[PDB]
Amino acid sequence: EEPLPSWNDSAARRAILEYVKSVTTEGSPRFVPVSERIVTFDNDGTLWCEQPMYVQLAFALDRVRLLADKHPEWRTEEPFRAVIEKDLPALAKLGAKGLTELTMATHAGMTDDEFENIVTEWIRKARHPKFHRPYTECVYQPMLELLAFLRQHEFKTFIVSGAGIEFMRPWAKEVYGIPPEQVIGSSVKLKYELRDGKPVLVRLAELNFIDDQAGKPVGIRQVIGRRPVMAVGNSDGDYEMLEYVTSGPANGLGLIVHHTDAVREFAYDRQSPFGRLDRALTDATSKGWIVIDMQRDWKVIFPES
Amino acid sequence: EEPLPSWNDSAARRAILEYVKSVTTEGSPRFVPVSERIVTFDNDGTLWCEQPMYVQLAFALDRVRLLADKHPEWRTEEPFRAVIEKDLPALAKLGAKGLTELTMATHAGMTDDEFENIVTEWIRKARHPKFHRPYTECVYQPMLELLAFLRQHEFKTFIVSGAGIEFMRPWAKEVYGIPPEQVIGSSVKLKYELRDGKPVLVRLAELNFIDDQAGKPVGIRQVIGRRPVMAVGNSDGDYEMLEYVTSGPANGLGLIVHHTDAVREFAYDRQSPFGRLDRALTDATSKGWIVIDMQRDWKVIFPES
Ligand SMILES: [Ca+2]
Ligand SMILES: [Ca+2]
Repeated sequence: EEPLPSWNDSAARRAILEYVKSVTTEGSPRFVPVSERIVTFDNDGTLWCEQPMYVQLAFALDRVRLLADKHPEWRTEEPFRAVIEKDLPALAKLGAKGLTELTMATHAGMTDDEFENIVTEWIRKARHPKFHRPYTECVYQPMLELLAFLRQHEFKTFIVSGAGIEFMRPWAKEVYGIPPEQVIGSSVKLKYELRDGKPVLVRLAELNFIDDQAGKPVGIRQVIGRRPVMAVGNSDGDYEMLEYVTSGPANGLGLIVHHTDAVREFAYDRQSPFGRLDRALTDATSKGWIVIDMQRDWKVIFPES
Repeated sequence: EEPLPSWNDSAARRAILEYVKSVTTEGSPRFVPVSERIVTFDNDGTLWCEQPMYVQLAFALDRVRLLADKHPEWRTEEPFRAVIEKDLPALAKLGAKGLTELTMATHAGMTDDEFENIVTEWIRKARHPKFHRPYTECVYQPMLELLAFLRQHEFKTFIVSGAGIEFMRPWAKEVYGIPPEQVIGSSVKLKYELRDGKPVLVRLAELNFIDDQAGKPVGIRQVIGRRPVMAVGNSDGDYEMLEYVTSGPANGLGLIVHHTDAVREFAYDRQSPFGRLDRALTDATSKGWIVIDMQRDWKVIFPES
């Protein structure tokens, strides 16, 4: 049909269409005013691919390798040692905090614009080792359809990710239709100064915020100032975001992207170092969280090139 | 004329109309794509009245008075002593940091929703000691017109204030047409938990962010992810915000609300404990900042009741 053409008939497609209709039709008992139609998405594993590692970790790896010729101490200092020796099991222990700390330690003292240029150049030159396309083409076509569908019904679509806010902001508008003011992520602190008479923001070697696990409802409440009426995630790091939206007196809709398709994408859940999905999957039924089976529910995974 | 009906012919009205036309007309050399049309306003002294004190300070005063029966130590502990003894000169030393610390110390341990209810009840019951109307009716009608005019031309209007984000969010949408996700302010840290099975955010006795002076470009860059193309302020605390927008290679528009009208509002600048305007006023000409003379440039100050 017209809406969600890459989605087969499934629990998830039925729930999405029913819910959006119910909250946007004047006179419906569940009608939500346009201004309150906030929906939050994780990025890694929800909107795009996160195997064999988080894309920002791939970026951090290349950056460390490029910088390593000035750092004899990195042959022994963690996590740089793991990065240099290509030790993927060690790197899986970083999490959101470790990933932003690694990025923080390697890009302090430069401006926001300098960092953006670095990210932009990397994300157009690097490619996925499996798909041999830019990482920004390893986005999920069915989720692009979902984003458009929601925006057509006057939802504001936000990203709420553990990844670095400034890693996603350079390309999220072009790729997802999501502007920088609707991207929430982990961050370092900034300092204002003038350089050559030019006002700039400079990155500090200090953490500002880690937007994962119980951090997600905090990031949402601080930045958006509203409880979202819908949320989509894929891992146990999304548990609190989904709960905040769906549980107690709130009656919002939560969905989980379940990676079940080893042929067209990757199959993983409870054992995965990246995007581990276990506790949230077990509790889905009791919470009313609707699970998207990628293998069965999506007609295509990625957009045509 | 149709646009800005409460604005007389003035440098400010000419600059606003010219600039908005220039950046929103297809084919103009200064055309700014719709997605980039970000404008930032201070609140206190820019959108509404801040004499005889910041409205949030009035709120904090009432809250301290209500709570004082449980705090024998407040007879000696500052700033509570000053609040109790009605010592306005001492209270003028607080600034944005002190104001948020005072609010932080008196509302820790309650939920975001509990705090919102407290603010909402106060702001509808309290009244300005001069105008004898709710503080939310002591907003500037010409600025309401400016906000509408900008939104009609597809600008996104943000507040960027030193005051508490959660003090403004309960009423800013109704009063200014600005939703919570477009309010930037000072804040305390939050913690996620469940209370009676209900997911909530709880206020901590810990500062998160102070959004004043050189903090304003930081708050803007972190939350919005964009340099605004226009900004309006009124005090020296807005200097960095205006500079960030107008100076160096950026060529945005900055305006300053100058309180020159003692008859219809308040007259103050260089000597005022609240909304002190001195360094920014002296530098306005050199920066290209356009000064709004309230006495001469505005046909009315407040909306009709
Ligand atoms: Ca994820
Ligand atoms: Ca001000």
